[PDB]
This record gives sequence, structure tokens and C-alpha cells, in this order.
Amino acid sequence: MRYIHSEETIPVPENVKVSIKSRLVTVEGPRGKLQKDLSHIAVNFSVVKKGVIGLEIHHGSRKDVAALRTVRTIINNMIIGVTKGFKYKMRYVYAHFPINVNVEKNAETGCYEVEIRNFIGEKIVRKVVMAPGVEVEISKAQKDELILSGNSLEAVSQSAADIQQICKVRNKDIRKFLDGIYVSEKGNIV
Amino acid sequence: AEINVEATSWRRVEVGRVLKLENGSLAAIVEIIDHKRVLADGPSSDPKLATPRGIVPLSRALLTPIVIPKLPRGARTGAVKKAWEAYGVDAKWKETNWAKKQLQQERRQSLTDFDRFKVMRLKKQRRFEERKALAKIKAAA
Amino acid sequence: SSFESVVVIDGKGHLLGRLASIVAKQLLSGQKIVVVRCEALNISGEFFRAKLKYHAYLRKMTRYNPTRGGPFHFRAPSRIFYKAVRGMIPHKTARGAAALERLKVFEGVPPPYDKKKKMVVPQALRVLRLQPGRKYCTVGRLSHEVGWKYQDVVARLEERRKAKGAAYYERKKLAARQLSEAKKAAAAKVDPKVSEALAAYGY
Amino acid sequence: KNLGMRKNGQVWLPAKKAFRPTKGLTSWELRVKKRQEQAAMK
Amino acid sequence: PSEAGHRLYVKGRHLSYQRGRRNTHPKTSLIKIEGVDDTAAANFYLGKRVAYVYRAQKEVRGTKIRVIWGKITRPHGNSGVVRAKFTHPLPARSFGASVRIMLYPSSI
Amino acid sequence: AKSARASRIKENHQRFKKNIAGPVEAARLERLSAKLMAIAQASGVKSGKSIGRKDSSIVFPM
Amino acid sequence: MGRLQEYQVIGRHLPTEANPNPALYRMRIFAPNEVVAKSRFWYFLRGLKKVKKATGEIVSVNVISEKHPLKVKNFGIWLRYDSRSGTHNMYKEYRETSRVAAVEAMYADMAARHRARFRSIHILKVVELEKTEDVKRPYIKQLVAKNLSFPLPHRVPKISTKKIFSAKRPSTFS
Amino acid sequence: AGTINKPKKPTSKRKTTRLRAKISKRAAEKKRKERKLARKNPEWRSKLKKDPGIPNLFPYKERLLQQIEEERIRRKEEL
Amino acid sequence: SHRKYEAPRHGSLAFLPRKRAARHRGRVKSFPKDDPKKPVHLTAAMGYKAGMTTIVRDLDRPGAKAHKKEVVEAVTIIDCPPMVVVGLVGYIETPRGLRSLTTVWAEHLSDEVKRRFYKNWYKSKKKAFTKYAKKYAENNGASITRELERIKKYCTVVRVLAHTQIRKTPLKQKKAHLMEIQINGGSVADKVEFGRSLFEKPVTIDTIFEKDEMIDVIAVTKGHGFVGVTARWGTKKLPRKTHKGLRKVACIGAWHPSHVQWTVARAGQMGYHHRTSVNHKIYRIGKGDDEAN
RNA sequence: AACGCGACGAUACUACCCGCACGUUGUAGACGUAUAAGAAUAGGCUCCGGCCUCGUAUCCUAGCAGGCGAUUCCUCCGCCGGCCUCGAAGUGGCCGUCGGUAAUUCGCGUAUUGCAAUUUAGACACGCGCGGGAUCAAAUCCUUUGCAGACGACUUAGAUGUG
RNA sequence: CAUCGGUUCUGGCGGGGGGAUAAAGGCCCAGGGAAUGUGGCUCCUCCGGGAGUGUUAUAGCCCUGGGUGUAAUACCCUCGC
Repeated sequence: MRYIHSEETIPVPENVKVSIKSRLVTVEGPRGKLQKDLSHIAVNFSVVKKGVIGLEIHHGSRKDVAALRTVRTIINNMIIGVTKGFKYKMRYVYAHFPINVNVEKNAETGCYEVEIRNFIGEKIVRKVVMAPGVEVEISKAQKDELILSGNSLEAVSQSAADIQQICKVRNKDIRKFLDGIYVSEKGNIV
Repeated sequence: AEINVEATSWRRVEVGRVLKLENGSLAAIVEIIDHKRVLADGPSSDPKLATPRGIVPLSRALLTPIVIPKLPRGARTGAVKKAWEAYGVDAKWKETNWAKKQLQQERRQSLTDFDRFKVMRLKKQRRFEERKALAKIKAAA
Repeated sequence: SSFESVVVIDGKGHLLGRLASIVAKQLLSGQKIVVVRCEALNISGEFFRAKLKYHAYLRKMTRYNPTRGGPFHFRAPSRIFYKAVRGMIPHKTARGAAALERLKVFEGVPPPYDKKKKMVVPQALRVLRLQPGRKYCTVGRLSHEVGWKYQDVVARLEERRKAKGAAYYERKKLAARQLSEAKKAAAAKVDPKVSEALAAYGY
Repeated sequence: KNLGMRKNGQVWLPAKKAFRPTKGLTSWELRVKKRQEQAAMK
Repeated sequence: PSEAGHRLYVKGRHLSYQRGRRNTHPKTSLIKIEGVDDTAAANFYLGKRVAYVYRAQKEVRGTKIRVIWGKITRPHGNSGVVRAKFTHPLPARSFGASVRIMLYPSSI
Repeated sequence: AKSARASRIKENHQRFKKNIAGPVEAARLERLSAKLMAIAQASGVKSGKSIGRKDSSIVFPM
Repeated sequence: MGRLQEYQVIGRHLPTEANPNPALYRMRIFAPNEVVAKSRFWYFLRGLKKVKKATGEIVSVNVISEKHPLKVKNFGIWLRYDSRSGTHNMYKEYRETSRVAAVEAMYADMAARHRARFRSIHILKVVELEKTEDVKRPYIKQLVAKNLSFPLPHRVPKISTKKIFSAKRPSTFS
Repeated sequence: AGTINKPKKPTSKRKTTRLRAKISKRAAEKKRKERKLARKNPEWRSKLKKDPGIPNLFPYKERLLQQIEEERIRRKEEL
Repeated sequence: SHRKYEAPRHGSLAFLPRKRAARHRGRVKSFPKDDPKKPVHLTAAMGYKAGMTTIVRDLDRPGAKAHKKEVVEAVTIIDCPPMVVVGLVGYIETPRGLRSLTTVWAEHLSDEVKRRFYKNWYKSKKKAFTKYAKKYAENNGASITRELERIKKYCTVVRVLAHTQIRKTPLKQKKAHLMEIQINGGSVADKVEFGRSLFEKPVTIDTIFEKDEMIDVIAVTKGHGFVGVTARWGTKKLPRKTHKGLRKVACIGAWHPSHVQWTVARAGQMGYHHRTSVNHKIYRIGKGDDEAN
């Protein structure tokens, strides 16, 4: 079955500017500006109402209709990123060797870098380079905690996943060795 | 909440939309059968633009920018003809650039050998003044 | 249908097999064809299928001596297109050989083909042939993954060529504007009988 | 704000709606009448 | 001076003989006429005289140019390719060579 | 054993190149370049300013 | 199954001394021509009654033309078809302009979707849905919707196959 | 599976004449053996076939049931 | 059937064919990758092998067993008379590869490098580069300036032409060796200025290489002529009094295809192959004028 | 790649270059063998007014295979020279001279090739020519070497020298 | 080249007959009906439009019968040029 018309709607707050040109969405708000190329999905954008974006597919199959939900959630996440931001709080715990985490800003690349030392007594220094736009802060309120803040949910969550996956225990019982860095809390900055 | 979205704007097949068939005639859509076939009637006084009532495939039809306003769905030939002469579809079609191109094509294919020779000579005579004007423009600026 | 001295085809946006079939038929009919931008030809299907097919091609080789008789696997996109064309021409006959000498294939647009009109074939264009939603790949990416060494050089040369073409098209816009102004000015000096006769004749 | 919790923890996820591409093709009262007719028929 | 042409013939290309998948018949040749793409256009050129002009080696009777004459007999297929019969069958090396389709004998 | 074409060994070698052998080879390079720099130092058409034309084929001959 | 026409075929058993006036049996058969119509009549009549061609006669064959071929109608077709499993019912609907067009579309659709041929499809009933609420399948419930207006995105222009080379890249917006 | 980077030996779909002849002979023998087993089969087979019935989605199933009603009533009255 | 006891192949397939090298002088197949932020420098040189000798080295290798001890090592002596730069070759990038665009030579060329262009120098009129030497004089070297600015404008890789001073060696050969040495570092204009400043000037080895640096040596090996499989590939000798040769391979094939494979050990040319050896440490760059080097 | 390519040096000889002087010289096949944006195709172009299925378009297209003489026009084309410019297999722009030139109109000539017979006409390459300008070269055999080697092949050396 | 004969390919034109004396369809006449409910009225409103009402109104549609009508056309058969 091919459905003749299928539509989704996105409400837009007052402080958001959305510019779509050849399926390239540019969302700018108080915190910053994000861009995303959605040209790989056949979709027609329109202004159905004031502050309302309309997404429509004509003569599409069920897969083509279902793709609009992904596009809707992507644009909504961009709007939430430029309005409230995204914040991932991570906690690093240890049993015997205290894990040392250093955060600096590589200014030549314009991006933050995290150096992890003494992970279960290893002499190697693990290094994680952040995606641009993600800011790393060692939390002063709680103990042994990083905070990743940004406008791009994909960038912040991918940086968090990189920090988890660079600290993995190998050739040991994971029931006994609980060392590592884990994402404790996910939420919005504001 | 100001939003700047520019996108494509297709013409829409609907009740009242005028199609131009492959043979050059015109029809108005009165009923949509499916996404590939429509029911259309061309009740025009001009025999070149006239079309009998019947099924028109959308692959052999083109969407013209003329839409008959408030054409009832499934209207028969008398009602479609009344709406046609009321809205003046023939004059608007003659005004559109598609009919001008079709008329130009017919005028070019209706030429004889003497006609082509005269076209050549008159085009050279006009080209002389055009070349003089172009030379003056290029010399001035 | 028309007979030209030589036809220059732009390879961008074309399907490899359909373009190869059309080029092979025209070469056997007696037409000289130059195909440019073979790195921008398209193959239908997702890229891993084309990569797997070229690796299965690379697997085949003559066992007792790999320097003679074996399938010589060319990695350039122009030579990939040339192999596709040669598979559709009786290349072991004198007629097929003479048909193959009428073909030239290149990566990018080398001079003097940058100042020649590049035609397209609507029966092999990807945008007109493939259904939307289907996946496609590019011959240049496959060539770069299987061993072609000059992707970046062709890219820099194409950037220079397109900058020169942009300057040329600025000059072309100026010339077109001047021609339109010249026609508008000369409309007031041409004989009205001549203008009406041309309008009635369709010119 | 959102008064509930989400199991995956994606608190930014909107309140999604049911994927019903055949929506709006019939009305509720007509469906009730058809239900009564099918019950009598069976 | 006049800067025009002097062509009174339509260009064509000698494609192949009349053939199946394996068996070829050199008596009848196939010609693609320029601008002809269907049987309705080929019907106009049925009966016209088509000449193949080639160059020999020795000069015989004032020229080194030889002509093979023939006539277009019937259309072939649906794409305006025509069949022609010549005085002698055309050379097999001339597959893809150019032939001249005259405008005579004319019924206009 | 880890191979020569192993990602971890390549990363270790890249770190060694960037941090250790790099400055040494660099300083040797300025010393050698200065030494041989010492040896090295110790109309348009009619002047060559405009690069003019010097004093099979890509296209079909026609 | 070709350009189909609908035929009223009336036949009967041959009159004997025992039964001077045998019963007449009438069927509506979609067939390409009268020979196929009479053959299908004898097949279906052998499937129901003790009449065959050697013991019966064809009284009448009449073409049943559509009353209003210019009116777009919705048709419900109830049918049985043979698979490797056995006999199965299907009810389908088709939005067409005539019964013969609906039956031809049904034959093409059943061939495309279930690989059923003319030999293994029995047409039991073809009806016209006189009201809109009689429409049950969603693909025609979406066609009978109020104010049905849709565009035609990505229309490949009709270019002649004999014109091999074009000088500009075609547009897909008209 | 590492199939894209290193494909294995391809499986030929080009049929062998000997193989096709043997397969045709085996198919004919299987058809014959199935005919023999069908003739010698003692499993019960009903003479009557189960009626597939009328679909519920047919909108005039009520109306069909009505002319069935006066058809059987007229048949009983005539009988 | 299968081979019962596994054994690795004799010889490497990476050095096929085992033919004589196409040229006596070694070819630099690849140069070090050019970094434009680096200072301009030369990347290669030539010398002549004198011989070998023995040294005693005080080793400083932490973690080694011979740490803070004396080791005896074999070393090779290469005589390196200064090289004279007499040319400049420009290279451009094409989708077919690197292409030489033009070549600018020096005004005065020595008889050593002029002998390279001749096979019979004693019978010749020695006319080489005589008309080319006059384009330095006519129009104040306008053609030379044009070619140099062509290199500056269109080329990406710049190489000097340098020839050895073979008259300072004890060799009886008087024909010098000429090669292209790529300038690495800087921009193309800097490379061309560097080359023109280096025309007609001798360049010593200590301005190209330094002590404690690891380099590569490219040459042609010692030729051995036609040599059988036992010494050419290291195959196991057949037992004593094996019929028809015991310094042979018993089976050049026992399996399909009905051919001899390219991977089977066969008798042929051994030695005189072109080889590039890497990671050779320079231990001392001694000076000729020193009487205690 | 021994039937892939580039740069460079010297090039005796009829050999090299320039001009016209033509070919019973050769070419998978001239006949207007005319035409450069790029990019997207669920979007583009613009002169910013608007335009977009459409190359069915644009340019060129008349004259003994295209003369002579005017009337008339400052339009188009070509060869040279200058200055710039074009390296992906290198070529175009402007200016200046010169030559030709129906955009309008007219006169004188066309015949006889006899009612059709390719309309012998283009481009590239090659050779024979003359009339001029330019330049006086190498390789191999032989002797020798042993960095090499079955033999060829290869590294050398042999003309006044550091032989 | 013209006029012909035999064989054959292809294009166009003028007629005749048949069916439900095609079925449609247009213009009128007489009834009946419904919504994917027109105008009007009412209620919400972002006032852009929706929702309710009922059978033509300031759009129309469907069903039945009759006249033009032996209408035209499609399809099939056929007589010729």
C-alpha cells in the first residue's frame, strides 16, 4: 500500500530561528546554532501554521511514512539543544588505584581533551578528544564526576560513549573488578 | 517563532485542474480515480482544444496553471462547459506561454521553401540593426 | 538521431552499464565518443555490493604466471568504464577493435574538452532511471578503495577548471545581458513590416 | 514539564503518538453501525 | 561570395547486412538514415536511390572514386532503419561507413 | 605476538614519532639546512616574466 | 486476461421425450470472445448440473455493455482461487469505470500478488458499492476521502528513446 | 563474515547438461512413484469438499442471505 | 594429497624477477615526503664503496647486556668526493602521475659530466651543451628566466641534478655519475632559488648528512651469473648419486595445472639485483683534509 | 608495458626549417562533419522584471562550387605583429596594420555537361620538387677493463692526458 | 523514364450491415433519493477555516421512465476507390 499523504508537525518556540534550504536544517537559538543535512530522506517542508513546521510525504510506503518520525525527533532535538542544551553527568569510581582525570582545551583544534591516568595502575595515558561544541567540566559539587555540556545531543552522547569505552577492563572478572567511568545522569542544562 | 522555509511547490491534480494532453488539446478534471488515472472532460468550443469525456492517464498529461474555481466533483458535460465558458479557460490558455510555444512550433513547421528563404533574408536584415546596436553598446560600455 | 563528428558525454550522474551499452552501440554504428568524468559515474545498489564484486574480480588470476594471459584488473574509473564497454563489443575481431579505437575515456575533464559542449544521455541518467529511496554508489569511491592513486589530483584540477568556468560564465552572463539590451534597442530601428512578417512566420 | 519517567532515560523524547497511517479513513459512529451490522450478520 | 553548402542528399550509415543471430545475407544491407526514427519517416525514403562512394587506388577513366548504386526497398524494425539492395553487395569493411540517400526518384 | 601491521603498535610508533624522535630529527634538519644554506649563499616577453610557449594525441585528428 | 467483455450466456439441456422443455441456465461470464465465453459456460455448467456440450445447446450469447462507463465506480469482487494448499476466498475492491475494467485489473493484481492464473481463479460475484461506507479496504478508503488533492513529485519527463543525446540535464518538477 | 573484503569461491548457476538430464529423469521417476503411492494409499479421502464459505468483509452478505432465504422458502413451497 | 610436514617457502616472492638490474647506478624509487614548513634541504647523495674495517665502540644502550661496555662492530667505508650541482628539473602532478615539465642546466659543465652523454668520448667533437651555453648570453638569459619562472609557477616537486667528481677517486673510470636529488622543505619558489644558488657549486657530504643519523643505501648487488637452485633459492640437496642431478629440485610439479608455476625454484641469474636497504647508522663523517680522521 | 609516456643534449648526410608546387600517395570513411558554466532533481535560473516538460533551441545559411561593375554599409571574417595569457595530453583575449565582405538595390555573363550517372572539392600524414635560410653529429665492429659474464649483454678506458 | 502483367508489403478515402437497431452522451419533460451537503442559517475560533442543520437555493450529483432518435461514435463483418 502507498499512502497518498502523510504529515507530521513540529511546534517551534519563540526564540528559535529555523531555516530550511534543500533539506538542510539550520536551527539557531539563545545557546547557539546547529546544522543538519537531511537530504537523504524524501520529505517536503512547509509552514502549516505560525511557529509550526510541517513535514509531508506524498505517495510513500510505510517505511517512507515512518521515516518522518525520525526526522521530527531529530529537528525537535536540535530545537531542544539550542534552547535548553544537553548535559551528561558521568561518575568514575575506583577500588584501589585512584583514577586521575585531567581536562584541558586544545586551542589549536578548538576542542576539549580528557586525559585518564592510573586506571587500575596502568602506566598508559588514555586520551579522548571531544567533538567540537562539547564542554567538559570536573564537578566541584560532587566527588569524582565529569559534566559534558553542549548543544548537540549526538556530539555530547558520543563523547560520553567514547569516555565509557576507552576505560574497559580486559582479561579480568567483571563481577570482581568494577573500575571504570559510567554515565550517571542524562538531562538538560537549563 | 519566525520560520524561513523555502521548498518546492508542485502543481496539484484536483477537481478543476486543467490538463494539456499529448495531442495539444485541453481537459478539466472532474473525478480522481487513483494516483495514475483521472476522469477529465474538455468541453471547449475550439475543436483543437476540445477533448471528449473519459479516462486520462496522468503519465500522458501535463498540469497547466489554470484551475477552474468551485467546479463540483463529478460534474457532467453541461456543468463543466458552463464553468469553462464562465471562467474563460481558452483565453487564459492562449495567454499562457505553452500555447505561444505550440503556436510558434506550428508556424515554423508550416513554412514552405520560399517562406524559409524569406525568413533567412528578413532575419539577416534584422540582424544588421541588432549587430549595429550591439557594437554601439560594446563601444559605449 | 543525428551524426556528429565526435560526441562528448559527461559521466556525472550516469549509470555504468546503460551508458556502456549505448556507447558501444554508437561505436559499432560508427560514432566517435569521448566520455569525461568517469570518476562520477554511478552504479546502482549499495557500495558494499560493488566493492564485493570488484574484490571477487580481483580474486581471479592466472595461476602459473600472473604476468601473461591473466585478467589485468585496472583500478582507474575510466578503465572500469572501458572494461564495461569492451564487454559489449566483439573486441577480438577487426571490426570490434576498430570500433574500440573510436572511444576515449578520461577522469575529469582534461583540455581541450573543458571548452567543448558535454552532452548527457537521458536513458542512463541516475536521477531519471532509479526509483527514489534506492541506494547507489560512485565509481570514483570504489576506485579509491581498490587502489586508484589520483583522486585528490583530479579533485584539485576540477576545482581549478570550475573556477575558470565560473569566470567564463560571468563573461557569458555579461554577453547575454548586452545581447538582450542590443535586441531591445534595435527593436525600435528595424522595419515594422519586417518585424510583423517575422512574427507571423514564427521567428 | 513531564511528570513521569522514561525507561530508557531519554527525558527529552516527546510524547509520541500511535503510528496509524490509516487514520481518518472512517468515523467512529459509522464503525459502531458496521459493528452492529456484522454482529447481526454473524 | 556565397558561404552556404551544396548538399542535396541525406546522410546515412551502413550498419550491417540482413542477418539472423549467425547467418548473414550480404544481398540486402541495413542503413540508418539521419533524422529517420520510425516507419512513417522511412516510408518517405522507400524507393530512393542510395550511393556508396569510396576511393580506389588507381585512376580509371579520369577518377580514383568508385560508386556502388542501390535502392531502398523496405523499412526494417520500428526505429527507422531501412533495407536496401545494391547492384553489388556492399563491402563488409564498410560497416559504419557513410552512404548518400538521394532525393530522386521523387514523388513530391 | 603483536604484528607490525597492528593498530596498537602503529599508535605507539606514532606517539614515539610525535614526542621523541621528532625534535631530534628536526634539530638535525635545521643544522644541516643552515650548513648547506651557507654554501648556497656563499617587457615580459623579452625578459621571461611572462611564461610563453617554449621554442598519439588526446583528441581525434580533424 | 486480455481485453475482456462480459457475456450473458444462456444454455440448456437438449429437449427429449421425457422433458420437452428443459430448464434454461444463464450466466455472466468475463471472456475475451464468444468461443471462450461458451467454453467457460460449459465448464461451469458441468461443475453444477448434469449438462455437457454433447447433451446441451447454447440458446443465447449477448454482450452486456456497461450502463455508465463515464461514471467512476467502486467494485467489490468476491472470488475463489486455487493454490498449492487448496481453494481460498478473497474479497477485494477496485475503483474503476466498468465491470470489465475491474475484472481485468483484478486478474492483473491477482497474477502480480499471488501468481494465480486465469485457469485457477473463479469469479463468484462482482458488485457495485453504491454508498461510500461500503468501501472497506484502506487503499480506496483513501481515494474516497473528502477534498482529495495531491501533487505528483519526481515526474520523469517523457523523452523520446530515439533521441540518444540531450544538451541539458532534464528536470523532474513538471 | 568477511565476505566484502575477501569473497570466497563463487557458486556457479550455469547448469550442466548431464545434471539437467539426471534431474529431469529423477523428477519423472518421482512423479511415477507418487502416482503409484497415490493408487496404493489407504488414507481416507472425503468425497465431499469443505466449502470455503462467504467472506465477512463482503458488504452485501446480508442481502445474499436474504435471496437464499426466499430461494429455499420458494423451493420448499414448490416441493 | 596434502604435504605431510609443513615447511615455509624457500625465498621471497617480493623480489621477483631475479633478473639483472636495468641500470648499474641505483635508482631512488621514492623520496621522503615533502613538508613545506621544513627548511630546504637535499635528500640524497652518491659515493663509492671503498671497503670495510673493524671498530671498537663504547656502547651506551640502556637495558642492553653490553651496556657501558666495549663492542666490536663491522663498518663500511664509502668515499664521498663533493658533488657538483649542474641542473634543476621541475615536476608537475597529472592524473597519470608525476611528469617532468622542464630542465634548466648550468652554463658551464665539466668534462666529467659531459662524458656521461657519450659512448665514444675520445672520437667525439665534444659538442654537448655548446649551443645551450649561448642562451645564457643571448637576451640576458631570457629563456633561462622563463623556464625558471615556469618551474616556480607550475611545478610542485623540484629536483637538482648533481654529478660526482670521479677524478678524486682512485677509479680508472672518468665518466661521472649524474642523478636527481629532490629538494625537500619550503615552497616551490624557495626550492628554485635554492637550486639556482647551488648551480656550479661543490656540495660536500657533511652538509647533507650528519653523524648518528640512520640512512638508506641503494645500489646493485654482487653478480654471480647463472646459478642453480641450491644456491639461488636454498633448496635441500638431493641424496648422493641421485640420477640426473642432486643439486636440483626433485619435483617442479606433481599437480594441476599442466604447467610450471612462477613460484617454483629454477636455475638462472643470481646476484646483480637492485636493492634498497634501510636503517643504516652513520658512525663517522671524516674529512679529507684531516690527517687524523 | 620490449607496439605506455615526459623533459633534456647534440644532430653530418639528399638529412633540419620556411614558402608554394603538385601527387594513379595513404587513412573503420568531411560535405555547416558549428554550440564550454557549475550544481539540485521532495528543486533550480535570472537582466531581479520574472522564468523552467520541450535542443522542435541558438548561430550560420542568397551571389559562375558562387564572376565583373556599380549603388551602398561600417557589419562580419581571415593572415601577420605587439602585449598579456593558457601546463590535465599546454591557447586563447585585447590592440594595430593589411585583405576580403548584398544589411539595400541594379546591369552584364551563365545555355551545348544536350532528360540522371560521387557535387573528383575537407582534414591529417607521407613523398617528389624547386626557391631561400640554418648546422658540420654520432653509434657500432676493433683494442682494453672485471664492479660483469655460458655466448650475447653490462661497468670502463682508447684523440696529448692526473693518458 | 513511361505504360503494363505476375507476386507481395504498406498508407489513405467513400459506402453498406449488425448489437439493447451499440451502450454512452448533449438538449428538454415527469417523478424519487442521498452526501465526500451547494447556497442559506447557527456555534466555535489562530477568525485562515472547521463543526452542526437539511435535499438546490446564490453549485451540483445519482436512480427510473419518455422525446429528439432509425442521433453519433466504438467494436465486428463487408462492398469498392
